[PDB]
Amino acid sequence: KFLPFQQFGRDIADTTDAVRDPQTLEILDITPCSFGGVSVITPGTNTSN
Amino acid sequence: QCVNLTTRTQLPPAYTNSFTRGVYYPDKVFRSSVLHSTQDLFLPFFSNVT
Ligand SMILES: *[C@@H]1O[C@H](CO)[C@@H](O)[C@H](O)[C@H]1NC(C)=O
Ligand SMILES: *[C@@H]1O[C@H](CO)[C@@H](O)[C@H](O)[C@H]1NC(C)=O
Repeated sequence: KFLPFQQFGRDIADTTDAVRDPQTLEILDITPCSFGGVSVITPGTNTSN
Repeated sequence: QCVNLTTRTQLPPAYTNSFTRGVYYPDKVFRSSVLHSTQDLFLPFFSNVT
């Protein structure tokens, strides 16, 4: 924590290194979830399945 | 019920300048190095206060 009347950590636009407002307050890091897309590599139906 | 309180010598008013006084914290939200625009009431950057 840094100062009492303001504790919600956030640095650029969306990181928001806090949660909302706990009684113990204080801020550690951010890891809600982070995963991306998928693609399929094929050689050709008439070549293989 | 009247009280007689007269002043024989009155000190003339003076002008007091101020640079960066009068900018409060309307919201309790912390801002870890972010630039935000405010729309509230503040004292001017350069002025004379009574
Ligand atoms: C309960 O509140 C106190 C604050 O006095 C602090 O220990 C913490 O924020 C809360 N949780 C526990 C387990 O004490
Ligand atoms: C697939 O390959 C075979 C032999 O190379 C060819 O005869 C055929 O026209 C190709 N295409 C399809 C849709 O089978």
